[PDB]
Amino acid sequence: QKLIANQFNSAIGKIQDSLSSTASALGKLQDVVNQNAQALNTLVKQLS
Amino acid sequence: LVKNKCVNFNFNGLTGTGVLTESNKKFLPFQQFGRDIADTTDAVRDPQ
Repeated sequence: QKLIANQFNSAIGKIQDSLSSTASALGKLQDVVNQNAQALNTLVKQLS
Repeated sequence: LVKNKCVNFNFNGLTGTGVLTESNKKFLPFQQFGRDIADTTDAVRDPQ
């Protein structure tokens, strides 16, 4: 149980290090934000 | 001229409708109008 708890606690440590270092980790959400912002910017630019 | 109130307007034959206000847009001395992403007029220089 001490080993299993320490392995869990350490692996939740690695999640914070990944998310703090690697902004591209969220890339599947940033893709959806970028696609919707690009669709509106295309719609507004088409008024010109 | 009227400011901070919704008005219909015409500058030099450029008609529109909006709240006119003073601005911090640093027009270079040759520039007469400003434009936004749609080519809609964002700002104007007053001819008076």
